[PDB]
Amino acid sequence: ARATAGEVEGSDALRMDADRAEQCVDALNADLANVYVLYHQLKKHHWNVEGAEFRDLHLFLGEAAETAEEVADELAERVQALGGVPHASPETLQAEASVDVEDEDVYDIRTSLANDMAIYGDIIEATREHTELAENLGDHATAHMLREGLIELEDDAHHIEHYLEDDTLVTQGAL
Amino acid sequence: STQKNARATAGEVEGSDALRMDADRAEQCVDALNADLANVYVLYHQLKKHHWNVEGAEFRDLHLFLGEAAETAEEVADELAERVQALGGVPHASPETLQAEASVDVEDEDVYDIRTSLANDMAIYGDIIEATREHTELAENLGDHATAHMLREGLIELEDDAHHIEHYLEDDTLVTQGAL
Amino acid sequence: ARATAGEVEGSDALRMDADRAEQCVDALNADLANVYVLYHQLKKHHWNVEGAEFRDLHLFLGEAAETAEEVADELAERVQALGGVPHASPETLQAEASVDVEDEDVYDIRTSLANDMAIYGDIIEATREHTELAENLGDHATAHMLREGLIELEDDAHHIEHYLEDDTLVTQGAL
Amino acid sequence: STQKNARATAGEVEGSDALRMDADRAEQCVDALNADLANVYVLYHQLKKHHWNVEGAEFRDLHLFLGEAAETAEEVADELAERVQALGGVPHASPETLQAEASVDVEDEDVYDIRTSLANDMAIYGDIIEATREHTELAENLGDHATAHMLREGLIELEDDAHHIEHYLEDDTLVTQGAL
Amino acid sequence: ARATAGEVEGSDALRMDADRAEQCVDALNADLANVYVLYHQLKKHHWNVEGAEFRDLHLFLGEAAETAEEVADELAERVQALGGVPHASPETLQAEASVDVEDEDVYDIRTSLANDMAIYGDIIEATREHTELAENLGDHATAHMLREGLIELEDDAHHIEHYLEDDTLVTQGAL
Amino acid sequence: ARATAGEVEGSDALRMDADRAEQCVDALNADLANVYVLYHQLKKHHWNVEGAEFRDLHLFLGEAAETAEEVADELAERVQALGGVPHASPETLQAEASVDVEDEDVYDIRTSLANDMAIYGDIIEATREHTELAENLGDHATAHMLREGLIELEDDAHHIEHYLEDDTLVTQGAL
Amino acid sequence: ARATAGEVEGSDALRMDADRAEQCVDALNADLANVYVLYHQLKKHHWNVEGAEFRDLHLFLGEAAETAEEVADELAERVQALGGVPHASPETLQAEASVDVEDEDVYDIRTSLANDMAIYGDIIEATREHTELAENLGDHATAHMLREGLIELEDDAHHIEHYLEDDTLVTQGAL
Amino acid sequence: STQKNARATAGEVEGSDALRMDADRAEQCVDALNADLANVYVLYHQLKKHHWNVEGAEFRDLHLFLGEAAETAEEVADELAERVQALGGVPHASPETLQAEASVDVEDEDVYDIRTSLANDMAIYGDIIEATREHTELAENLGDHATAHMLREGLIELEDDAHHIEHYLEDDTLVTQGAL
Amino acid sequence: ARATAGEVEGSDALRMDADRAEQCVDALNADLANVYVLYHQLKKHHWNVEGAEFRDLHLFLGEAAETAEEVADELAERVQALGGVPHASPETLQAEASVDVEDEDVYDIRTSLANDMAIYGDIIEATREHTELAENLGDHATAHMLREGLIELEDDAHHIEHYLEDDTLVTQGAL
Amino acid sequence: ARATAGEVEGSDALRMDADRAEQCVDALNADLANVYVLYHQLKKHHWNVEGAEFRDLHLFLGEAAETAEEVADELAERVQALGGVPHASPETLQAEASVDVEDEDVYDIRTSLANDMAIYGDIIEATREHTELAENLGDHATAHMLREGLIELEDDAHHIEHYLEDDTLVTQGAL
Amino acid sequence: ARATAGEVEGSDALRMDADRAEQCVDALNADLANVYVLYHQLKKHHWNVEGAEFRDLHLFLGEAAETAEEVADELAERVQALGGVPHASPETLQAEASVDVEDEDVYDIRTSLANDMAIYGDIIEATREHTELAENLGDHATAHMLREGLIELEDDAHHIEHYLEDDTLVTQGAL
Ligand SMILES: [Fe+3]
Ligand SMILES: [Fe+3]
Ligand SMILES: [Fe+3]
Ligand SMILES: [Fe+3]
Ligand SMILES: [Fe+3]
Ligand SMILES: [Fe+3]
Ligand SMILES: [Fe+3]
Ligand SMILES: [Fe+3]
Ligand SMILES: [Fe+3]
Ligand SMILES: [Fe+3]
Ligand SMILES: [Fe+3]
Ligand SMILES: [Fe+3]
Ligand SMILES: [Fe+3]
Ligand SMILES: [Fe+3]
Ligand SMILES: [Fe+3]
Ligand SMILES: [Fe+3]
Ligand SMILES: [Fe+3]
Ligand SMILES: [Fe+3]
Ligand SMILES: [Fe+3]
Ligand SMILES: [Fe+3]
Ligand SMILES: [Fe+3]
Ligand SMILES: [Fe+3]
Ligand SMILES: [Fe+3]
Ligand SMILES: [Fe+3]
Ligand SMILES: [Fe+3]
Ligand SMILES: [Fe+3]
Ligand SMILES: [Fe+3]
Ligand SMILES: [Fe+3]
Ligand SMILES: [Fe+3]
Ligand SMILES: [Fe+3]
Ligand SMILES: [Fe+3]
Ligand SMILES: [Fe+3]
Ligand SMILES: [Fe+3]
Ligand SMILES: [Fe+3]
Ligand SMILES: [Fe+3]
Ligand SMILES: [Fe+3]
Ligand SMILES: [Fe+3]
Ligand SMILES: [Fe+3]
Ligand SMILES: [Fe+3]
Ligand SMILES: [Fe+3]
Ligand SMILES: [Fe+3]
Ligand SMILES: [Fe+3]
Ligand SMILES: [Fe+3]
Ligand SMILES: [Fe+3]
Ligand SMILES: [Fe+3]
Ligand SMILES: [Fe+3]
Ligand SMILES: [Fe+3]
Ligand SMILES: [Fe+3]
Ligand SMILES: [Fe+3]
Ligand SMILES: [Fe+3]
Ligand SMILES: [Fe+3]
Ligand SMILES: [Fe+3]
Ligand SMILES: [Fe+3]
Ligand SMILES: [Fe+3]
Ligand SMILES: [Fe+3]
Ligand SMILES: [Fe+3]
Ligand SMILES: [Fe+3]
Ligand SMILES: [Fe+3]
Ligand SMILES: [Fe+3]
Ligand SMILES: [Fe+3]
Ligand SMILES: [Fe+3]
Ligand SMILES: [Fe+3]
Ligand SMILES: [Fe+3]
Ligand SMILES: [Fe+3]
Ligand SMILES: [Fe+3]
Ligand SMILES: [Fe+3]
Ligand SMILES: [Fe+3]
Ligand SMILES: [Fe+3]
Ligand SMILES: [Fe+3]
Ligand SMILES: [Fe+3]
Ligand SMILES: [Fe+3]
Ligand SMILES: [Fe+3]
Ligand SMILES: [Fe+3]
Ligand SMILES: [Fe+3]
Ligand SMILES: [Fe+3]
Ligand SMILES: [Fe+3]
Ligand SMILES: [Fe+3]
Ligand SMILES: [Fe+3]
Ligand SMILES: [Fe+3]
Ligand SMILES: [Fe+3]
Ligand SMILES: [Fe+3]
Ligand SMILES: [Fe+3]
Ligand SMILES: [Fe+3]
Ligand SMILES: [Fe+3]
Ligand code: NA
Ligand code: NA
Ligand code: NA
Ligand code: NA
Repeated sequence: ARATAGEVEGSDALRMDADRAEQCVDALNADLANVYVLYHQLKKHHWNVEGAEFRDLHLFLGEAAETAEEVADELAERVQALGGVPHASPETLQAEASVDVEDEDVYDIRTSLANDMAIYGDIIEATREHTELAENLGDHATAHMLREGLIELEDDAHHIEHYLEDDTLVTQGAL
Repeated sequence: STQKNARATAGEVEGSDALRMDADRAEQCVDALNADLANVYVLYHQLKKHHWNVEGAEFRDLHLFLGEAAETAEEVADELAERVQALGGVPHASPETLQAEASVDVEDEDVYDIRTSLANDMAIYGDIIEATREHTELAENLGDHATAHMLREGLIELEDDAHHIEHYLEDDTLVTQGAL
Repeated sequence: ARATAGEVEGSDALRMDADRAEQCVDALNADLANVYVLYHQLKKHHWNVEGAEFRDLHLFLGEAAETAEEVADELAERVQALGGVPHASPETLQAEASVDVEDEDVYDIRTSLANDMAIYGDIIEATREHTELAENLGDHATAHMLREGLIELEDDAHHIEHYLEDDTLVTQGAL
Repeated sequence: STQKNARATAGEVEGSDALRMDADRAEQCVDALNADLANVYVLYHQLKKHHWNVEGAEFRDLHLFLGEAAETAEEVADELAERVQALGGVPHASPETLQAEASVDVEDEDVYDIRTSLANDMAIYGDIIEATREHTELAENLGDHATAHMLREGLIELEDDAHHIEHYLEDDTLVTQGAL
Repeated sequence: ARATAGEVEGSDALRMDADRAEQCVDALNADLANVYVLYHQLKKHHWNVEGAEFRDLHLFLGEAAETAEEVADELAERVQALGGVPHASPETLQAEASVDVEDEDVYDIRTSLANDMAIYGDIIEATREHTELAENLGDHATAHMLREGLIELEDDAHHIEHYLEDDTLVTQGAL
Repeated sequence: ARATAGEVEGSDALRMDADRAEQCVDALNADLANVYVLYHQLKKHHWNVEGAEFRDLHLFLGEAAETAEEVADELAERVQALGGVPHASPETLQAEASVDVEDEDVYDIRTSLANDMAIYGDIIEATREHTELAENLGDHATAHMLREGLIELEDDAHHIEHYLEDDTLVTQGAL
Repeated sequence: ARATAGEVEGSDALRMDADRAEQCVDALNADLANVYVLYHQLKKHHWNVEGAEFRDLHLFLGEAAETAEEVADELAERVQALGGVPHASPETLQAEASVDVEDEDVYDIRTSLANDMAIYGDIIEATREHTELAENLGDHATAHMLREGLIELEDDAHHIEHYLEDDTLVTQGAL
Repeated sequence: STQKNARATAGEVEGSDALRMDADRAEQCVDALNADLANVYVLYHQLKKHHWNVEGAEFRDLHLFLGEAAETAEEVADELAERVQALGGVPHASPETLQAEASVDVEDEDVYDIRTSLANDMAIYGDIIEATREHTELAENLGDHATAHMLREGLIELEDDAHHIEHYLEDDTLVTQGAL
Repeated sequence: ARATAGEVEGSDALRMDADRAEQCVDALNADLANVYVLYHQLKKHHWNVEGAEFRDLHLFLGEAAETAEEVADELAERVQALGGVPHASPETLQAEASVDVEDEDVYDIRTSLANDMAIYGDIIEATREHTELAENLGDHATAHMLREGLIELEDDAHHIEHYLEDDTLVTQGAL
Repeated sequence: ARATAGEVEGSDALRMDADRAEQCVDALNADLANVYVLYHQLKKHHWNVEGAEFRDLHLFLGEAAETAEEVADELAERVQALGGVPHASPETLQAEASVDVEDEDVYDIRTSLANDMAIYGDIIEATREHTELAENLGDHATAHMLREGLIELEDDAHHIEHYLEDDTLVTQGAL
Repeated sequence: ARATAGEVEGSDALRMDADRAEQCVDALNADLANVYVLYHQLKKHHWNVEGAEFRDLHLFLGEAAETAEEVADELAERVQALGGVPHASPETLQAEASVDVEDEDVYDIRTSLANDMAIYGDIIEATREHTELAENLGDHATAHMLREGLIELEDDAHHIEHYLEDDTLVTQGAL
């Protein structure tokens, strides 16, 4: 094997010592797992959503899934850049993830959306801390990246929050 | 023969020498295809109708969806009509002929709520979907792989639009009695 | 001061005398103010809208706001072309506007939308008259412009009207 | 509470559970942001004004520049307004409220030469630029990195437009007394 | 010869009788000549302009020339559509043109621009009348076209007018 | 729970009875799992690949990963269309997958590529059978889809096979 | 030499044994030759066509030539993928081609077009059989490819057939 | 000199210091180029004429072709005019001057069949093509490689449009006495 | 037969007499054949290349093949323009070609590339002479074309030369 | 002389006093020089690289050079904005640069790449400090810019580091 | 070292002997240096230009700088192609450049522009000779390239010449 899961040789090219590096690699790899299960959950809801606002949510969730995948790729590559070994197998990703994943059953859209909002929140708070950890460790590049992705994650979470709000054009009459 | 006016007569299927397709095999497809052309074209006009009329809370979402569905139907219809003409046949053309030759249920000129309308279109899709599955077999069997391939390509599209209508009708929503 | 608010020197290049000009400039400047408050109101609703049809309306209202801004730019520039001085400050724009603007509180989406439909209607009727005024004054260019913008304004108003209609996919069951 | 009309009241800041931002921290930002939203929006209208009126030899060059500057201001304003609403606040909306709440100097409805106008805008930019530098610190300190990041992103744009106006006003030119 | 310059057979396809037609064809062909000399003059100034605002005017005049050519094409094709024979040779075009063309000498930019503004004005006034003539003759298509082109011509004329205005960033100091 | 993992209600819209449907849904869902672990493995190699042909493989593996994701989306959506419930969680996906996934260690590029070629092969053979199963069950749509995706999968597998072939421009001299 | 013309090692990556493979490789390589002479003939007619419908045919034949080249590339690469060795030299291509190629003289357009229609027909019939051969050998990828190209070839042949039909806008009068 | 109105006088060629081209060498090119500018510009107007008038069975095909040809001529003309002005000369400008200075045959304002017209344009192309071949030599010889290069670049385009007209006039067609 | 291979009627439209013409047509037609066999050889290597730098060369050779085809089209059309008859059949093209074409066997990439470099060289030298022949015959258009194509051919030959140079990132260590 | 190298008048428009300004301008101008020599070195390697991975590195180094140029432009313009005078002549740039530039000889790709990695490292560390210096001086704009560019520089350095790693697809066998 | 500054091994691929080659490589390398200092000077003026026509010149000079960089890249790569070693370090480039570079002080725009016009002129004359040298040495490719770049350089120089001309829209009145 060229590398062993868990090891963090740092990077000479990036002038990042394995000491500072390991701190980020541990933070980043934690997020990679959470974002990737988020990815798979958003896909799930993307595939299953039904109802009156089905097509609108179908496209929204699709985009959200895509954003998650891009964010995940950014993390995984930043880890590998810092000399680490990013989580890879689906099994490892879920194991390492600290958020709540739904059992293989299919729930109504409000429940599902509500569950995703929950995953977003955890990832959003974990990420805010990691950017500080990065700015403090002097790793401005990683900090910058995290913010760039954070901005996207927060917009998707806020959208889910608006979908769940208590308003509508539907009137008891039209029912 | 050497004294007629029309270049071709509705119903006739001369086959094609270029495509190495004899009028015998050809006529079988041309009859299948022309049957579909009529159904898809009335489907086209119905989807347009609903496209123009849809109102309500999910109006804009459906307006765009139905528009796309109408477009797909028109493209599928064009593919059929041109495959017929390629096989030496004469594709149905006038609006009158198209509806007459169509075996699906078209709505009277009145305007119904969106669930009814959508439900009616799902019905038309189903008939076209089943008719098409058979026609592709008929084509693969007649050795006409090109026509078979085309039908599948279009079938895949038709099925996705029907499945979408099915999801619009499902019993779920973000709307809560509270928000009402 | 190169020009004074209220003055209309007309235009030699456009072969438009200050006499005919002032009639249009007064019509146009009246609309500019109405459209610009319309712009800010649409923005407001754009920012605040929440609920089940939130994202759909968010995008719609955004576009509507954009259209209003473009129409406003067209008016302001036609005014300045005809030798006039287009209203500019936010204060002047609201003052000069004859439509009803909402107080700084946030209302449900049906109320808001209903208020905008009201603003559209006034602008739509005012504009129909102004195009006649323009065709009559022989100013075909201004007339043409107004129609071009009118067509857009009417489509956005009609959309709001469809959002408010009494129909929906939502069923008492799904509730 | 369970008997009001408005969904929200100007001035109130409920914070955000989704963004894990408590109304305590939030209100500090929402007050900073809303202050800027007003300044940027009057800046927007002033830049438009100059965009519409500018005349002269460098007219077309400035016409395009000011147009872009106006656009940037509008985008920055949208970012602020939406960040406020995200943090549970209520962004200023009416033209009347925006000017009232704005702390910068707006020109009376008369039209001045381009150097005066430009000079006035440079003044508005400066105030917004200094106010913004402080607000980003306020945000980084309050632990709200997202809002901080946004402010910097917009700050970078605002500073480039202000610096351009500064170069337009500099004392140089290709024009020579001869050519006059 | 398939057709003779001066003849106007009208159009059966467009349901336009040679009687009504000839009235438009005479109006249109008059403009075609004016716009085409305008085209060549704008080109001339495009090629020759020099100075401090040279590149800015170079691009502007180029665009103006292009617009004129497009407007000319529209006229010529509308004429041919109405059964007429559009002026073609450079010689015929200038002869038939009623505007003032500069002798082959090169003048300063203010003089040139001033001359073009003059040509625009004549074309602008001639066109305003022709659209009425067209709407009255019931030929809405031709009327519509003329307005569409008129709008463009007026914007280019107004630009020239702003270039000539008495303002600048240049200060006696900087001189 | 709107649906239960394992259940296949078929589809009235698609005129597909739960009897025929379940046969496909079981075939498709089996593939979905294999393709999704393939996706994660290709990503892994995408992130880790190093060496002389690193950038070339980095881009290739990235595209391969993307194709796998698209194929997976097609499967999952065809399943849901046929009334089934597509596998979703990373945990479920790996569990349900019948191919060999690498432990979290990082191996040289030849080993990794060799392992992926292995996964492709199994998916390629399983897919060939499933298309027959589909054509036989009269489900031409699903059959067609499978072929469309099969064509892509085979090209990516064949590319990996060419990377592993025994040829190169490198000469003992240049070493 | 790395490979010998005629040999077909099959493909481990594509899980295709040299036994099944050779059957396709022989079919495909036969077509590659026919399509490539078709390519060169279409080019020839592309370069030489003259007359009233010259430009229309010039563009059409150009496109047809391009399609043929793309189809040829697809075949050649599928052959090489299946472990075979695609025909390459112009000499080998014509030798191996079973269709009728024109001697280096230039004929009228109807004759030429008529000759190409002949080449298309042979390629069209040969291809219909090869797709069956492929579906039967279980090689769905190759089958799919052939159909995709077949669809294009048939459209170009049908176009040539329409060019040769007995109709026209030309009237004895206009002559 | 220090009391004239025109910035330049038609006929004068001050050369160019920036381009290191003396009025002596320059005038030779400017005379060659300006001669072509006139021919190409009448060619432009003739191609437009035929573009507007062409009718018949191959009407749309020729309509587009002639339009493109007209466009190419205009671009070539612009290149010449600007190369002249670059070399210190004064390019012909008025429609009157352009035709006067042109040495090719322009049609009277009557409309002829397409074969005649096309035949006339082929004639204009030929003269411009031969004149241009010489001018490129004149330019390479005068050491003005830039002008030479330009002329070739344009020559290549002009020759392709002339050759197309030649193919339209060739004696072949798909039309058969039968179909007549 | 509208024309006979070998005949060169020149061109009245291009004011090129059959005397001068035949000299170019003989030069050009000689090149057309060489470039077209070059085209087929580059394709061959394009299809077969394998190894570590396989994908990089696959794309490079593909582009090279495309350039050759474009150059060939330019020649063939210039010949036909000058009243000649361009070589067309694959058989004729190879026969008329004076360069060395590989037998249908497949060689390692260094050998193949080395062979193409050889073909480029001959075409490059032949072309340099033909441009002089053209400038001398007063045919500047043909000369210009040849240079334009020559520039492209030389860049592709120089690229092959760099691929063969004795350098690499590969180290005995990494082996 | 409008300004003198070394002088820093600050900026009234940016509300930046010459006191604070000079601190940044000295930091930025130091970097501008380093990045610009980096630019020229990357170009050099871009032009000279040869070997098996030549084209891959040719494109990579080209992009890297481009990024460096953009970063340099950002610095130079930020300096000029802050009232300073950015280094300009090639002579001044190298003189003012604190990194190691290669003598005009050409070295193997590993040596060259290794040298650039060295330059990146110094620029990366210098930049990390300058962003702090900027955030501290209250100049958030300059700080933000530096991070944005830093992120890019680090990715290019990390790429060079991966090219130098000890792995490859090449096998002693293939040699 | 793989190569030594000053050496010119020519090129076997391009069939260019080191004898002929060295003549071009010496001409080209001389230009590369002049164009690259031109690049840096245009950048300088790009960054510093202020005044009324500031933005217009800012964009113009930016484009000019870009053109210079592209021309420089073309030279450097042609040199390396011909077996030479292109100048690389900023220090070497200025040293080898024969044109006048401004000291690090900032001058008014007319002075600066005037200085650049001077650099253009020298490069323009040097280039005209080098193309002849190339056509004569039989190196048509290099000759062609030089002309292509020459055409661009001359247009940028001519633009600077128009900026400096004695004309303007500014009037003593407006002052
Ligand atoms: Fe994705
Ligand atoms: Fe994706
Ligand atoms: Fe990636
Ligand atoms: Fe990235
Ligand atoms: Fe690494
Ligand atoms: Fe970003
Ligand atoms: Fe509607
Ligand atoms: Fe359509
Ligand atoms: Fe369509
Ligand atoms: Fe069609
Ligand atoms: Fe079709
Ligand atoms: Fe037919
Ligand atoms: Fe398809
Ligand atoms: Fe919102
Ligand atoms: Fe907007
Ligand atoms: Fe505007
Ligand atoms: Fe406008
Ligand atoms: Fe004005
Ligand atoms: Fe419009
Ligand atoms: Fe304006
Ligand atoms: Fe906008
Ligand atoms: Fe906007
Ligand atoms: Fe917005
Ligand atoms: Fe936003
Ligand atoms: Fe909210
Ligand atoms: Fe950004
Ligand atoms: Fe000029
Ligand atoms: Fe034009
Ligand atoms: Fe036209
Ligand atoms: Fe038109
Ligand atoms: Fe007509
Ligand atoms: Fe229009
Ligand atoms: Fe249910
Ligand atoms: Fe990587
Ligand atoms: Fe993806
Ligand atoms: Fe999907
Ligand atoms: Fe899908
Ligand atoms: Fe679904
Ligand atoms: Fe989908
Ligand atoms: Fe479903
Ligand atoms: Fe497909
Ligand atoms: Fe397909
Ligand atoms: Fe092997
Ligand atoms: Fe091609
Ligand atoms: Fe091609
Ligand atoms: Fe290929
Ligand atoms: Fe392919
Ligand atoms: Fe192989
Ligand atoms: Fe396809
Ligand atoms: Fe016409
Ligand atoms: Fe044009
Ligand atoms: Fe043009
Ligand atoms: Fe021009
Ligand atoms: Fe030009
Ligand atoms: Fe001049
Ligand atoms: Fe060119
Ligand atoms: Fe003949
Ligand atoms: Fe291959
Ligand atoms: Fe090609
Ligand atoms: Fe061609
Ligand atoms: Fe060509
Ligand atoms: Fe030809
Ligand atoms: Fe061609
Ligand atoms: Fe010919
Ligand atoms: Fe070219
Ligand atoms: Fe060229
Ligand atoms: Fe060597
Ligand atoms: Fe000063
Ligand atoms: Fe190179
Ligand atoms: Fe660059
Ligand atoms: Fe810049
Ligand atoms: Fe910048
Ligand atoms: Fe600056
Ligand atoms: Fe810039
Ligand atoms: Fe400054
Ligand atoms: Fe950015
Ligand atoms: Fe950013
Ligand atoms: Fe290592
Ligand atoms: Fe650049
Ligand atoms: Fe660049
Ligand atoms: Fe390069
Ligand atoms: Fe190049
Ligand atoms: Fe080399
Ligand atoms: Fe070129
Ligand atoms: Na709803
Ligand atoms: Na390698
Ligand atoms: Na015809
Ligand atoms: Na000025």
